[PDB]
Amino acid sequence: ELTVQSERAFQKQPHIFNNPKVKTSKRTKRWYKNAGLGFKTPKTAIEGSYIDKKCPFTGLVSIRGKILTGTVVSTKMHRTIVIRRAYLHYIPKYNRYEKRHKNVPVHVSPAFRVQVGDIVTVGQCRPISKTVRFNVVKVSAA
Amino acid sequence: GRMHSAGKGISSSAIPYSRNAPAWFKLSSESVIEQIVKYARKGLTPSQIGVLLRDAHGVTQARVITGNKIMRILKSNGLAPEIPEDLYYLIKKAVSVRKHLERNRKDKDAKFRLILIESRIHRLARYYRTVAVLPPNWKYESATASALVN
Amino acid sequence: TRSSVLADALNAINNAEKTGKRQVLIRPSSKVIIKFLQVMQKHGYIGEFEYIDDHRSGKIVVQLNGRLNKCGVISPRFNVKIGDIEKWTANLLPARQFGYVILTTSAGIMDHEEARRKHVSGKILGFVY
Amino acid sequence: GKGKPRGLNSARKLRVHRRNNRWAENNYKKRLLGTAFKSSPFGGSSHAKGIVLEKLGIESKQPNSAIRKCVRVQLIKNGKKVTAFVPNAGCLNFVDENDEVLLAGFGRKGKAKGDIPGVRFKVVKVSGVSLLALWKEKKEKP
Amino acid sequence: VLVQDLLHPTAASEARKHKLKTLVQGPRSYFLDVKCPGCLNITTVFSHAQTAVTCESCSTILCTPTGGKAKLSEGTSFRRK
RNA sequence: UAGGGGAUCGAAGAUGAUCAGAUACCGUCGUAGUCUUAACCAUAAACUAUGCCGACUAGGGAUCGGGUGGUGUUUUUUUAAUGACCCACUCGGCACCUUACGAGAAAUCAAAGUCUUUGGGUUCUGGGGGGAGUAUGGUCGCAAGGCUGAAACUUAAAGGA
Repeated sequence: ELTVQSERAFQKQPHIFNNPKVKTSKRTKRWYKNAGLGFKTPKTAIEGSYIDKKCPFTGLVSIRGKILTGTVVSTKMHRTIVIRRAYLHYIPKYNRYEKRHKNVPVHVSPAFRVQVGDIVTVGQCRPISKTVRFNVVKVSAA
Repeated sequence: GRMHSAGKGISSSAIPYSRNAPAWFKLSSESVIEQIVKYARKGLTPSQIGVLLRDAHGVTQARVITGNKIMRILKSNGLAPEIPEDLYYLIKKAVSVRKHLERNRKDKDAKFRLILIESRIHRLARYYRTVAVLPPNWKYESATASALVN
Repeated sequence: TRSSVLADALNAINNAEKTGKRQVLIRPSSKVIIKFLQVMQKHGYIGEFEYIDDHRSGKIVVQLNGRLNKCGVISPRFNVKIGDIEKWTANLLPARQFGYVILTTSAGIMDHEEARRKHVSGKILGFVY
Repeated sequence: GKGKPRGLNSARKLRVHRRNNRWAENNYKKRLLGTAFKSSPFGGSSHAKGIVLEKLGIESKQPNSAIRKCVRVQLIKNGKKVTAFVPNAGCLNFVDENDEVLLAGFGRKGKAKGDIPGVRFKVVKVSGVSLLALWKEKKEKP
Repeated sequence: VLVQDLLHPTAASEARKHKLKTLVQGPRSYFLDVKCPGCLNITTVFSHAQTAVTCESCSTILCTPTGGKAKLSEGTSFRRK
């Protein structure tokens, strides 16, 4: 990767123009944005060459509704990952909780370089796959 | 009550209360630093250092006399040893036992005791995982101990 | 181990007092406990009690009256909501009057009748009578 | 420190170690296999229709002698072949062979009553008109 | 006994009771400033050796280690401290 | 199961005794096994036939392990030193006596106590007697066998003190 065309199919962030007739300086564009909801829009976003539509910041996916975390469990997917949310639950009878967990499928951009272990905030997109819904938004390494 | 048998032993030291000085001792703090760092290359182990320090010179513990705890000091000076010392006697015991199991496969007592011991180690090796003092992954490997020391 | 502290000392205090020891010694000192007694005392159930330090987790003498009837530690430390204590008193207090159930909030390592005048509740460690 | 886990997170291990226990207690045995539908005559019931065969004679169990009155039946269902028991008099007479009879329990569950052995039912009606009457003479039979 | 100050008891009852219960714990072992006869030197030895230490350099011997307390040689003033 | 060991006991097997019979009791020999290495099996009256955590009630006198104090008992060596010892105290045992305020069907029980004044925490189990821990399936084992576990039928008692 890193090399950008790689996906035969060429790539661009749609509606972008540059102007081989007209003085060109800077040659390239970009389009970026700022999620929002108290975030910080990092600088490997307005710098990073890569494409990815499913990018929060460099593309056409909104973020609305959950805000949530947790602990990464596995990463082995070409731009996507997995989270746990070890949680607690209060049985009304023995008056006591249990350690329960659900795993979570989520997209992710090259702007972040997550290994396993890291604490991680995420959003909640329209739907983005078969399972898949949230989009990482902020990593929390060592 | 010792973690492996039917045995409820009691016996340590009744560090004495005084934090500061012995007073009756009047030599310097720098003085013993020098002394330990003197000792180390020679061929030390922090455990022993104190013993030797105690039995001969002023000291009472490094601890009073300085604001550190031997090791800390060797570590500043770079003499810590690649291993956390208490470990480097356990692994040792491994080699020294396993070897004995293999002159006399017709010995159970010994066998068990070996395991027991493989385990002291894994647990103590899980801790000197956790806290940044064994490069992660370290795992102990039965057979790799004889060019790790001789 | 010693897996829990408050407990251990408390039990010995309902096993001093039964026999008529006028007092106690108890080992591992906490804040928790210092606070615990300071509640008990205000309410007329022990006196004085003469921390002792030894630079360690430390020892505490508790001079007697011969009043104490009984002060078990509860002990997960459950949770509790305000209007719920109204279930406890009558499942572990002889009366009502009296004799304090006792709990841990935020202020407060402080009983329930004072709790009304504060209107607060969290977790419920021991209880006296 | 009695034999059970007690602290806070000891929901998980409780909702199991009652759900195991319950087993043995006989009742919760009937209600999970529940027996009631497969085994036994009425299955998941209370009453039923049957039609008589012979008029069998069953003597006594013994602290007793007592030669009582029983009838085999054919139900109008599993078909079992059952016996059953008659009250009052001779009562026998009023159950004239291959007639329609209405059977019910014996208030004991399963089990087996008083001085009778493998016997577990009573004859309530005949033809459907009482027995109770076709012995206090409030009706008669076709 | 229905009662007693366990704060301060007798001095008795401590001397005998075990190091780790006199309330505040404190050691029994203690140190012992030794003139071998030849030299004036003065080495600071410990009551429970574990080591025999040599005296200063004279190469002399001193005090053997046993169960608990050294057995010190003949010459030695062994003033305590 | 396969090697080593194979003194003594000693099912099995043989015996002589006793006896109406005696394939048993009694006696003398006796493979196998008892013993060990390495591997299986997982049952027992595996027994306090009493789940563990805890917290609280009523007296004692012993003992093992610690610890504290007593110008405490000897040790004598010069005084100490320790050490054994005595006693005082305690914490942790392994039990025991005595009461019964309580509990119980009782016998008995400092726990089987704090339970119709019914509720501190939670895991297993049983619901008449047999049929039968069998028949079946399912499974662990090389096998012996284990764990799982019916029903039809029969019966007014079987049982505890």
